[PDB]
Amino acid sequence: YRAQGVKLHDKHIEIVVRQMMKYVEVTDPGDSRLLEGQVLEKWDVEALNERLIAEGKTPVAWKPLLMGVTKSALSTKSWLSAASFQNTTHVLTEAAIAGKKDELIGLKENVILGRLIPAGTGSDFVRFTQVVDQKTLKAIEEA
Amino acid sequence: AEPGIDKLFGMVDSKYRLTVVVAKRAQQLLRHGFKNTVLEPEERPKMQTLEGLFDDPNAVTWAMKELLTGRLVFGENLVPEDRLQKEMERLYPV
Amino acid sequence: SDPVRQYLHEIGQV
Amino acid sequence: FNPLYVMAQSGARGNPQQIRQLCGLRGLMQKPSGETFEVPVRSSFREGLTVLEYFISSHGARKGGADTALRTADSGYLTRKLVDVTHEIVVREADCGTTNYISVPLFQPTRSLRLRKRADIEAGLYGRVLAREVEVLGVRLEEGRYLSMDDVHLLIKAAEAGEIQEVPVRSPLTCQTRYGVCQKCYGYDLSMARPVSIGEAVGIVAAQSIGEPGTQLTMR
Amino acid sequence: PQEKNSLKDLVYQAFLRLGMEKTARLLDALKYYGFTFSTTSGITIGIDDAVIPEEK
Amino acid sequence: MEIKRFGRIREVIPLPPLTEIQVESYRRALQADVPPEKRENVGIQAAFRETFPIEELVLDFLEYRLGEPPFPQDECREKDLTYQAPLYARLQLIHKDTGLIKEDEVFLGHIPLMTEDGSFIINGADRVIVSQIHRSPGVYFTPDPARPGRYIASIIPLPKRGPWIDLEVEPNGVVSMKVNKRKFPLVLLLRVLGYDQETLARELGAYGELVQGLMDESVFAMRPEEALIRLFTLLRPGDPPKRDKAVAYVYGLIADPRRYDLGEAGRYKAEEKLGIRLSGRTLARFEDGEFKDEVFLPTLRYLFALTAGVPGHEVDDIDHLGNRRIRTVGELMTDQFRVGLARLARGVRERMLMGSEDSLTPAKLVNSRPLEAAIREFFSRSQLSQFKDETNPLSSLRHKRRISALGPGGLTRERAGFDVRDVHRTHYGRICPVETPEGANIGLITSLAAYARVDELGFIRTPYRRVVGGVVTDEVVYMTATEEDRYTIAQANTPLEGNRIAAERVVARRKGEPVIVSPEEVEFMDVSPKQVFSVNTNLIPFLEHDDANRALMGSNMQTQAVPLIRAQAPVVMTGLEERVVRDSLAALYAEEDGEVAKVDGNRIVVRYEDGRLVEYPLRRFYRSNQGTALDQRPRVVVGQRVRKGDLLADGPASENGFLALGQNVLVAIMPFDGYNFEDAIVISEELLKRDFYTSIHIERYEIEARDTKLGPERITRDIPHLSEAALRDLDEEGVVRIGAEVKPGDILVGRTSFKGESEPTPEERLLRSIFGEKARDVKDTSLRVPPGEGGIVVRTVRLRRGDPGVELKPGVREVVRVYVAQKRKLQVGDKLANRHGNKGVVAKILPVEDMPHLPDGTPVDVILNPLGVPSRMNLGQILETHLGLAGYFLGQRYISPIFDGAKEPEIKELLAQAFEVYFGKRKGEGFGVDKREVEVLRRAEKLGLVTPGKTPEEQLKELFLQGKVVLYDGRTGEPIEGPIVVGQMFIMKLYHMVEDKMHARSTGPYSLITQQPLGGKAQFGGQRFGEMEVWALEAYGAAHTLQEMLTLKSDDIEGRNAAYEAIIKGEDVPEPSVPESFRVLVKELQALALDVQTLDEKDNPVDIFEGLASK
Amino acid sequence: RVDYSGRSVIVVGPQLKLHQCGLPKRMALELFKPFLLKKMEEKGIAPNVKAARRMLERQRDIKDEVWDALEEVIHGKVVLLNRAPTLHRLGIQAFQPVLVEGQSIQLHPLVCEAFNADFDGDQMAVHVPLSSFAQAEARIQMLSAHNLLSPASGEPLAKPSRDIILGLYY
Amino acid sequence: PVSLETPIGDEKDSFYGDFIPDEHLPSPVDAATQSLLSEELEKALSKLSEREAMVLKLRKGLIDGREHTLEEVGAFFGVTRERIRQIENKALRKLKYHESRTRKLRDF
DNA sequence: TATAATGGGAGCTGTCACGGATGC
DNA sequence: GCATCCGTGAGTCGAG
Ligand SMILES: Nc1ncnc2c1ncn2[C@@H]1O[C@H](COP(=O)(O)OP(=O)(O)OP(=O)(O)O)[C@@H](O)[C@H]1O
Ligand SMILES: Nc1ccn([C@@H]2O[C@H](COP(=O)(O)CP(=O)(O)OP(=O)(O)O)[C@@H](O)[C@H]2O)c(=O)n1
Ligand SMILES: [Mg+2]
Ligand SMILES: [Mg+2]
Ligand SMILES: [Zn+2]
Repeated sequence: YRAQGVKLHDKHIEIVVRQMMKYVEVTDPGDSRLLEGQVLEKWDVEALNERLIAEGKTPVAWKPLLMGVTKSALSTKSWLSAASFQNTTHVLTEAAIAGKKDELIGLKENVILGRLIPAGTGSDFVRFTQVVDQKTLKAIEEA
Repeated sequence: AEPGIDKLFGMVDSKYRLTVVVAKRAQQLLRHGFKNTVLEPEERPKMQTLEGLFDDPNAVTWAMKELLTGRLVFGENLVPEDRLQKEMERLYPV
Repeated sequence: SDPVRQYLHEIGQV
Repeated sequence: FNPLYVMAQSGARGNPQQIRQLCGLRGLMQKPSGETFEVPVRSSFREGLTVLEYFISSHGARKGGADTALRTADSGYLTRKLVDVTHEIVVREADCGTTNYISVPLFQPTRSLRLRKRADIEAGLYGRVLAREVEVLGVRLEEGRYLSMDDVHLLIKAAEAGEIQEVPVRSPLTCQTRYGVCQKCYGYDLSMARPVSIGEAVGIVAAQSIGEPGTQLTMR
Repeated sequence: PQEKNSLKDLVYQAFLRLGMEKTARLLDALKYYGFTFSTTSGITIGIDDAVIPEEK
Repeated sequence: MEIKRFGRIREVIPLPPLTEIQVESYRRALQADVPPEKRENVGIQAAFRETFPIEELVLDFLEYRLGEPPFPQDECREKDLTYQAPLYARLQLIHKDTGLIKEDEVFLGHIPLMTEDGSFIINGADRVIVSQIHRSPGVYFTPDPARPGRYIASIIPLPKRGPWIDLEVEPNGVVSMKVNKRKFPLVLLLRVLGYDQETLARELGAYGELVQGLMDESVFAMRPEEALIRLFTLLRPGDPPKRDKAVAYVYGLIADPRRYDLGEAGRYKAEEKLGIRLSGRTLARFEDGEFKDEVFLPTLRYLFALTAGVPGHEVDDIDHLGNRRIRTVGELMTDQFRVGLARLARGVRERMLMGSEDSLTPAKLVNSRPLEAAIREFFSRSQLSQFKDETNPLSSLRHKRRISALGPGGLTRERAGFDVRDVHRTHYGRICPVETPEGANIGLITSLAAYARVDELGFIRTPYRRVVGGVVTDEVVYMTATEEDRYTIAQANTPLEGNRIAAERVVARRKGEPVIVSPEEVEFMDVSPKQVFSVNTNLIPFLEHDDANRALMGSNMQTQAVPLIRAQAPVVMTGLEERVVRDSLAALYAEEDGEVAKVDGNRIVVRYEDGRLVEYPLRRFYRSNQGTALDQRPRVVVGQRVRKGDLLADGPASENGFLALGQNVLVAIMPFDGYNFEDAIVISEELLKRDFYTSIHIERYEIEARDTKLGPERITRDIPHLSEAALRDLDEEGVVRIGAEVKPGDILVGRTSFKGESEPTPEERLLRSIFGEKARDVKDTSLRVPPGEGGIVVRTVRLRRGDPGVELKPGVREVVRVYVAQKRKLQVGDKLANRHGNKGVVAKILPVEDMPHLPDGTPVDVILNPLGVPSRMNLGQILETHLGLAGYFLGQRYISPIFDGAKEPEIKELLAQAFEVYFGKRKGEGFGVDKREVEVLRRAEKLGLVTPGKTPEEQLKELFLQGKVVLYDGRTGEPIEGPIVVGQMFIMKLYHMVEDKMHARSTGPYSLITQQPLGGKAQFGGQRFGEMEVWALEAYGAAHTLQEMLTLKSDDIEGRNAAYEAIIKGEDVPEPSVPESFRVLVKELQALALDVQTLDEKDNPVDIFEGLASK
Repeated sequence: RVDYSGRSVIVVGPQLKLHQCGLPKRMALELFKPFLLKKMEEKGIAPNVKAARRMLERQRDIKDEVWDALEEVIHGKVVLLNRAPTLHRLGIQAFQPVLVEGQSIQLHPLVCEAFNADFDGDQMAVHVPLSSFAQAEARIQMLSAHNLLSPASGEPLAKPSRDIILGLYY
Repeated sequence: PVSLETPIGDEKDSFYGDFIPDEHLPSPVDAATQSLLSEELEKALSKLSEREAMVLKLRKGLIDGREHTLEEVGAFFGVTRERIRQIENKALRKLKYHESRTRKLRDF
């Protein structure tokens, strides 16, 4: 980008790379129900480990996995988001076999359902904010 | 630019919260026909017509101007929804 | 592959 | 005060090479095979080209048009891929509480150690939160500080003085927020030059910000 | 003299120091005067305005 | 208004007829003017002779004939039918073994006929068959992309006329043939042909290591027929080897002329390449007893020779224009004719087996339908059959000269790479380097060069003058690229004294490479610069000063120029302007010397010298394909004596025979108040006052009244529930009367239609009871004026079911067509462009008093921003402006030919002559130098524009020669601080106009499967909010705006109805609901065996169908 | 595809404030049509809604009070302008509509860089956000004058362009 | 019949069926007109006594599906069939008189 | 409701780039 | 463990 005279902040590319690094590969299952070679999200395996180390069980051995942008997009947890990207057949078949449920965490799924997106003014952080005036505030303050 | 937009952005921790507040307040002003306004007669948003100045029909201009005065209070879990709706429909029926 | 050819082969058996 | 000169210099319109083609020589031309002709175009656009010169030049023009045409689809496709990868990423919370961070180099490996270019350091620093306290040039930049452009220029000045080597910074790479990134790891919302508001959809912004210049990206 | 870069730095610095609104006003003003002065400036392109150097 | 021309160069040959490609191609294909016995066995005759005789009873082919058209061209245009001729075929049915023959002439249906200008008429609409460019048939040798040493041979026939064949020497060390994606040793095939180890090793053993891989003992051990059967199992598994079927298959693959067909060009290329001669167009022969081969052995020879490094063997260039040919309209039509004919033949055999085998005639044995269907298919729906561009004469003329790489057998737009899109060196003089689409089609859609001609073989040839010694002969040779590569060709600009070369060192080309050469070494010379470029490109003066991209834009945009009611040829032409009008058949000319008898707006009657009195009807205000009005106006007066070729009447856009695409306006180049910012243009109202840039546009409206099960749709005057105000402009029969002015909402044609089965709602019935009124059984279907349309009604056509000459499609009672014309003045948002690629929309119309003006009272017409010039690097507009100024004050026009034309000094002289008129008369009028002019002169002195110390007049002349004049601000009266370039530029108004483009919708039609709004202005549809716009909203924080789009503004039914009602009542819009197209997704997913379920937080199902989909 | 959306050819208004755009009257009439029927009923222009709509269905049936009523309708409101392709989020921006005659949309110069629009015949789409929520979102978040800096690099986006720099430099 | 998937243009982006409007489902304007009508007719029947309105609602089908015979309206209210016809006639007269002055039902 | 008739017929080529799996 | 095969997709608008 610098070569062509485009100023672009590193943070964005970092946002993408972060998603490229999202997945890991199991080296040893340990006490888990997992198996050698199985691929899953880094968050899900660390949540598993921190759970079973508190259960006094052997941790799951794993190595980091770098996959490109397309494959990372298709490997997402949400099947509505994956089916709408590409490989509509493969995604749908594997997800329908797995009996997958889409928890609607992202923007795409919510867009397809026509739901309010979980971002901006649809963010739970700002969504439930209420407005009132001192007159009505005191009027309700009475009771 | 919306007048005093920087102060409005100063009022909240997230710009989107400012948006939610303004929008909700505007819905309140629309429901009750402006009877509930925290603006005094001289502060009322005006609109030039053929005959002469009238009250600004736009509820968002209003809501923002009201917000600029400290006369509004916003936040989460201030009042249950029932109490708010009912008390506002009491003091200002429509 | 080529169902007509297949049926025309199965036919040639009898 | 010449018009061509003034326009090129002000930034209104024009660059040195185009003005060169106007008053200078058009320059070397290239075959469809990619190898250049040994015979340059000696004419300016003022003097006017010979029909052979013109024809020799049309190759590069055609290759350029076909290049833009074929590239737009690749840029767009990339953009859509990026959007589908980053879409779920939004600013979910204020702090994930991570003690992790990244360390931004102010120098790069002629084989030696030399300062980077200002533009680069700015593009890696500006509007970010320090993950550790730094003391340089008698100034304390505290942990949690969002670096202003002036904070950056200061850090560069300190690096020129040998006081600072790398700058510790909160980054999306190290952010522990689930299904997104937090406010501190992100830093400024560069559009408002102030810390990002919780709820801004960061992924889409990253994707679009990467993809948009892609049409201007050189070659194929 | 004021070129693309110095005007860009001006707009940015105005954004930082003054408001968003005031920067918008500064923008509108710069637009107005820029156009106004560009009109009467006498900027034009003739064929003789592309000057072949004697060094060529 | 005299016309002065520049340039040294004299053209030894005129441009060929520009439509000759189309016209001559089709003429060769039909052979309609040739008596049958003299026909050449090409095109249609060739297809007939190729299909017949039909074996088994034998049906042979005697001949064919084309009758005259059932209807004339205009009548076909009006009646929405095809201009065509009946095709009869004389055929004899010979019964084998009865010796009996029955001759009959069988009617085959109709073949479309090309018109004078090279276009067609299909179902009433003018069309154009576009020439396709493709890889020429033949034998090629290409470098193997796998390994450096090896090479791959390819044998290519005509596209539908046979399979491709590859020859490759493997790493295995054996020679392999690839056919139908099946690879087998070439050995076996060679053995099939009667070849022996000895015969092969003798000639082909010159290279031993390579030939030893061709040697397989087990193959030569087999009998030739044993090699035949061995091959048949390999090619098609699943079929039994059969001596009857196996020979028949391999014959049809290779030696069959009716199945495998190499082009005549393929034959020639193969012969010239392999140094052999072909007896036929196949790769082998069936001549008894066994198969005999032509191509395979020499192809193998060339392959091995190229492999070893043997001299005289080189790889072919696929993009070379010797290796790429052109299939023109005639060939493309002939192919489909061959196809339909084949289907007809299969039909004939079928009908020949079935039914009585005793009594049969050619009439009973032949079904015309397949052929008719094939031709109609080709013409009506095809990628190469294109709706003709009628916008201006040059539009059509260019459209006919287009060359497409796409189409059937062509490239896929997605898969086209850099190679085919590139301009090859061999494009010189053949395919125009500048003119193509700027978009995704770039390099795929190209244009035929001016002097370029396509030969019998289909290769493009360009003319070159012969040079013997130093002398230039006037004999002209048209060469292919393959031939051109053999010589040294000098540029056309090189100095000549008489026919002798006057240059000691002359610039030339050897195989495309520019080289400086001795006059003794020159074999040939370019005819003209013109031959390098297309017709549109040749119309840009000063082209040498413009970068190729903006030149491309100018070329393309001339096509888009609309005819103006008063149109003028450019003040600076290229000299090609008249010939373009001539060839395009825009205008009307005198056939012989003679005297003009009568002159009318409608007609021109001319008496010739032989006493014959000929009458020429003028086409007046006819609607073109693009809706631009095409009308001829008389250029002569009663009693005027005219010679042969003299102009009788002017074409739709032309001025006195010269091609006029636009207006000549007085421009000032200078920024004006941000109104010209970023390519926008400032226009003076003085242009609208004098009707400059005003054009006529006719639109056609059509309505059908049909027969319904609910009763007839009637077209009448009385429409239920309408005021007299609405019907005041209506005809007594229900139509609108000619001359009326129609505005949006008004009724063009009244139509009543029987209501569907009615289930009156209780409210409706109670209302009826309250008002005690008719409750009519008919509805108003009447065709009204669309939003943003209107004009004066020029014509009406009315066709009814019972009529003397009228046939309608079944169920239709009547058809009514109203024609509505409008006169469009230039308005803000209309697109303007010049020939150098400068384009922009008018952003402002200032009144004359605000306009910049000269020292005398004359205001400038147009103001163009100079900021557009440097980046774009097209300087031709500047020169055109200078010379336009000179020609403005002198009162003359100019011709500057393309690369040979006016230079700076000559223009400077013309500008001096101009200044003498401009400033000179001012002194005699008793006026000196103005104070403002003095100040401006001081500014210019500081700018180094003028020399210090000279008199004011000397300095003003100094500026004027630089093309700059003092200009006064119209608003102020103060002068512009600098002197400004001002002069006449030729600017045209394009077909893109806001009146057409502006569209808006609140609510409207919705689609069937998905309740989403329709697209397009015509359907009154909504704008598209795409994935990227959705991204734009998500990137902002607007959740509610986005959801509102998705749900509320489209595809949510309850939501949209409730929203409209909410706004109508003045209450805020309801919360969004489930989008219908998601339900569509759910059900379309349930059609597949997958089950989709919306759930709670408790993982309990939620019904989004509200119980309607569940028991 | 959505309702309440138009499209037309853009043309530069130099006179507009940064937060404004010119909107053709004929576009505005159709885009805001329901609001206009309502406001026509709020005045003495039409007996009811159906009468008002029946009045707007013909060009010759439109009065002068209709336009002033339209001016009342759009007061304070914003519309979204969009130019294809939209590469980043600034491909859509919010403006206060200023009714202009003629059929062209007037665009402000300083936003031309962000849309990558020029006057060579570019076209733009207009969308009317309906609810108070959508209007608040557009006015606060998407307003042209509220976005002066690139989200990509913190550098300014709306900054003096060609003619403006030209004048100031001069 | 013809295929709704029949290509439009030489690109891959258009189909025949995309140009076919959906007639069946009511328009937002249509639905608004009906919804406004029910309200104006409910406003008009309020000027009537509750019996006049109820008689007129009963036998016009405004309530409970199909219209009722005036013999059935008579058994409902407890009057003679002649009375119900008369109550309907007087109610209609009241509606015509009222509507004549207001002109709010002109939308039909 | 009855001579006997017993294995089809066309095809259509100038991308690619990975990738995931399959096969030496 | 490498050569090969198949399957998938290749920017947006507008108009046809
Ligand atoms: N394929 C496109 N996608 C998006 N915008 C386009 C496209 N084609 C044209 N435009 C827009 O219209 C402007 C000018 O149009 P352009 O000169 O490219 O041809 P056009 O007017 O669209 O159609 P035509 O090729 O018939 O002239 C462009 O600058 C661009 O903004
Ligand atoms: N198929 C297409 C064709 C065009 N476009 C768009 O239209 C513009 C024209 O570019 P352009 O190169 O013609 C003019 P510009 O970019 O302003 O350069 P200049 O003014 O300095 O001379 C592009 O910027 C694209 O956004 C598109 O998206 N898809
Ligand atoms: Mg531009
Ligand atoms: Mg443009
Ligand atoms: Zn974090």
